[PDB]
Amino acid sequence: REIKGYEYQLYVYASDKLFRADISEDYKTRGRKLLRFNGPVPPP
Amino acid sequence: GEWEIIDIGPFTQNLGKFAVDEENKIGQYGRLTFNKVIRPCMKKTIYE
Repeated sequence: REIKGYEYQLYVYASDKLFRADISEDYKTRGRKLLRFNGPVPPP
Repeated sequence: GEWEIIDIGPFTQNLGKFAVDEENKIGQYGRLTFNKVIRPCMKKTIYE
């Protein structure tokens, strides 16, 4: 098919705390948007 | 394909930096200082 774009699901440490962040990214432009940011989460 | 595990190199680290910078604008978690992105990192491909 297309690819409209991508979605990245990350584990990111910020201020020594672990967060889960989801980021969308347009295929052509690489335009990014923060979709979700939640934490602290237990380590993977 | 669709869902894949990606590495945690500079590109992924910068995605993390972007996430923290965006979150800092929102303020839900106060002022955060980006530390690093760790494994695993997943990448989903969106179609249509």
